[PDB]
Amino acid sequence: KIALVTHARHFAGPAAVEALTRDGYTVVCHDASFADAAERQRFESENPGTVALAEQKPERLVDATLQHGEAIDTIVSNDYIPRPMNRLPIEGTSEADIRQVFEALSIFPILLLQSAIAPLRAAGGASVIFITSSVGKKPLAYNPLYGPARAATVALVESAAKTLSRDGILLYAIGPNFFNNPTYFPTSDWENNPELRERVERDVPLGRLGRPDEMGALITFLASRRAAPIVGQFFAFTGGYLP
Amino acid sequence: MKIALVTHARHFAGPAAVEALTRDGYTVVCHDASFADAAERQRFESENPGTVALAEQKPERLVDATLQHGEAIDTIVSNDYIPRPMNRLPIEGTSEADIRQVFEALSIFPILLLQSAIAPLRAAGGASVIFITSSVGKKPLAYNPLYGPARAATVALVESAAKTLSRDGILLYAIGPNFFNNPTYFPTSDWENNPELRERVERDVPLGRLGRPDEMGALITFLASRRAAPIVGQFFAFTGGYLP
Amino acid sequence: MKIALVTHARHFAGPAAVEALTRDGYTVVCHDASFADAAERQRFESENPGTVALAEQKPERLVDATLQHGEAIDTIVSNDYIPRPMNRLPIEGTSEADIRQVFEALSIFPILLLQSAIAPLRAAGGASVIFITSSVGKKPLAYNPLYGPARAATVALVESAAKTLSRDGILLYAIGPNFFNNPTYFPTSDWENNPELRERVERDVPLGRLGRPDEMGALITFLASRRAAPIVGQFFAFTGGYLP
Amino acid sequence: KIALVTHARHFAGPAAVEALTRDGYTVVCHDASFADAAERQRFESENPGTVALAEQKPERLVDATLQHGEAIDTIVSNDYIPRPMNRLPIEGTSEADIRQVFEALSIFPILLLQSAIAPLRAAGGASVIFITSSVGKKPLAYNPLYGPARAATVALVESAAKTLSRDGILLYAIGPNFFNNPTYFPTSDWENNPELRERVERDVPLGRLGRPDEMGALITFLASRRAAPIVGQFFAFTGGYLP
Ligand SMILES: [Cl-]
Ligand SMILES: [Cl-]
Ligand SMILES: [Cl-]
Ligand SMILES: [Cl-]
Repeated sequence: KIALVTHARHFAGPAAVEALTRDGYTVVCHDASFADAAERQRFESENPGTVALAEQKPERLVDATLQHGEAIDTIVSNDYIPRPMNRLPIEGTSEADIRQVFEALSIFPILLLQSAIAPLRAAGGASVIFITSSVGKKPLAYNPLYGPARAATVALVESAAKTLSRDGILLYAIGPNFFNNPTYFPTSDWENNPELRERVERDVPLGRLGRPDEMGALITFLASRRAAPIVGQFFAFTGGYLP
Repeated sequence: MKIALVTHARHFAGPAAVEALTRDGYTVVCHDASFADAAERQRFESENPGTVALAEQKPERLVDATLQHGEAIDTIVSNDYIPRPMNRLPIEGTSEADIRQVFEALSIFPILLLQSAIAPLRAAGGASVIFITSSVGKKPLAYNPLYGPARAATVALVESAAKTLSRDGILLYAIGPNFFNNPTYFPTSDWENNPELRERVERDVPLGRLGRPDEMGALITFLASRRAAPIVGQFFAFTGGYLP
Repeated sequence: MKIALVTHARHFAGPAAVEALTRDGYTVVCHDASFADAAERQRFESENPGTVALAEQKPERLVDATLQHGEAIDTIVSNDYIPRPMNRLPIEGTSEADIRQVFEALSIFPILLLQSAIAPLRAAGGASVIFITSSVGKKPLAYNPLYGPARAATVALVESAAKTLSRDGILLYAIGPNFFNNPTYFPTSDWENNPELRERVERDVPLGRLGRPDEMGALITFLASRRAAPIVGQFFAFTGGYLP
Repeated sequence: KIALVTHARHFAGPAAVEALTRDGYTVVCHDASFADAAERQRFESENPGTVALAEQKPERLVDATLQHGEAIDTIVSNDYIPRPMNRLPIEGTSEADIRQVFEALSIFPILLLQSAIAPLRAAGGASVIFITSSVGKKPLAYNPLYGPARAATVALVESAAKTLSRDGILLYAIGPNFFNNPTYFPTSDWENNPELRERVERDVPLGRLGRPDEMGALITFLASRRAAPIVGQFFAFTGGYLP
């Protein structure tokens, strides 16, 4: 029982790898740092039950993953852009940076998904879980480029599911905010930066950051297919900040 | 054992919830209109080992009646429904009494239930309150112009009340079913007997089939577990991809 | 004679509707609870040119009352409101009578009005029915957990009822205001007296200012013109960019 | 008053050009055919009052427009791709084609908007109206690439308006479907296709295509700024098919 998780060392990657492995999955992992063999060896040694791909092209991850087993049960498309690039404004941002936002958050997941459909269909189905953002559904003033690129991939889920669900290929979008994770809300920020707390207690009904095991629980629940009729929609993971 | 309260237990999502929570280790305390009769209460408790059939019919009294059977309520499934074909009542020609009954059953009844539940649920340190609504709580349909508004009010109640209740650990959710195999709207016999339903599902449901009772059950017990608490306060389509 | 019906004319979006509709050449027939007093009707009619102040108070009877003054209704502005601070009524501690009054004024009253209007508006070859709701009809607010649901029901009424009434030429719309300069929620007095309001608007309203009466009027008369019919059946935020 | 209308020969272009001209604007027009001088001359003589730009690059249209007047009052970002590219599926579609969908429908309007902010702000404000699609908000099975690109630009309007509205630069998105226009619903289609008239009868509450003058009325109403507080949102133009 196999899962592919992209950008494994960032965003929702750590929560997904830990939860899927604890659930009995062999978790095949992609990451930019894995072009270095030393990084692959360290990740695998330090993460029992994982395989660290060398492959870096989005349209080649799936075939690479199939080197390690006969079928993929779950793909976690864990796409991200580092801070502070997610807060790039419109004015003054370079064309290169505009393109890079869409490349990482919109084009990469599409090329991945495209490459997955035929093997996933042939194996009788699978789950594809796209990790997006709260701004995939609800805008924020300081994410005017990031937001559009995230909204594209949420729309991708909603449209693609209309055809892929009949093949047993079940697509979902998760939109986090105030989620304890190394990319946007690392534990070091929570404990050292008094500004984060104060706004969580004001803006987040739950009153705290979402925990890694709570993101893991959502991912393994979707991955179980036990509630497949919720296929094809966006889930806020924001502690009640959305809607 | 965890205590759950399920309203209208014989209808809509009731049977799926009562079965899933019972198999998940809960004592399921159940409300139903038919339980005004002591005999139906006995037969229900007989056919569903573990459950308790409440006599109380008023929404504001269900929580206290449930608390006669345990120390704290872990989960409330507010499984509101109105007898068919009232969900399809049009605007023209419908009596004032029917309009009011639509809002009474689908909007006022759950508000009075939730109102009565806040204080005891806060004192016990939280709970899950899951409202069974409808796909038309989020996306309108031509033939539900009164039922839709009433469902949308209760989805909005979830979205708004969760802004304050989540801090108490009282976690609210709405489920919006369609094409869900259930005794009210899509009984198994309709799937078995009517070729038009199969055709319509093939056309309109990406998943290609009705949602199963145990799939609704799995969503409800996943929510009741609180393991993914940060998804609190939103609406979940349960439609096989028909929504959005 | 080009006739508009505006409800609760003294409140909320009423004054803006009356003024812009009158400017645009409509005979504006107005309902308002104060008009049960004959002194108020005469006064309103002399402060407001060419307007007609209805004595009628029942929602189902406003259309027939209006059709005593002309042959057909071109536009209905269903300007439903409740007095502050009922919009901020919490769930806890609120009386059942108050809960019911919120739905009565904001959900039942527009339905009864709409139901009564379909047959005569259809006979006449169409019309516009514009519901003034609120931003919480689409986006929840922590302190509007009852007002919100009642408003969301009426937005859903527009969305669903439009699926059938649009073929009759009866075009339904919902406007959802916030930070709108009006005597009910954001009076020009409140702006000048509460620096915390001006600070909240600077922080949360992209426009940076309250919406003006003539801007609400411009939206109302544009919809009433039917010049852009294909936008029928949806919700329009009137919030200065606060929504979405 | 000066308006810029892009892709003026397609989609909502002819409706925009006619309505704004009739409302007293000099309408400066972009179009890919205007690289041909003979096409510019034909267009200008056939559309009195308009100016056909030779410029083709999205980030240069604003400066090209301001050679013809002191300030831009309205920009109509009339983005489109030739049909049936709107119906491209995920499987089989080339990477170049995936990229062109986003280029025309997402990147082009961003590069245009970016270039416009400073001159529009210096002139005291303006209106920027993005013509998107109904799939910018609600998914369709046959638009799994077009949908995401449209959804990005809808999200661009919603997010960028949070900051540009303060400058008096008012952004809107219009999302048409079943709109009588030369690209997706030409009148010849209505006459030729009984399936279309049947689908419109079943799915469109208005029971008819939206007229060009009705799109024009919406554009000129928005361009007037008379109802500025509705800034920053998506308007369905679908005869009630949405929501
Ligand atoms: Cl996050
Ligand atoms: Cl159902
Ligand atoms: Cl207001
Ligand atoms: Cl169109």
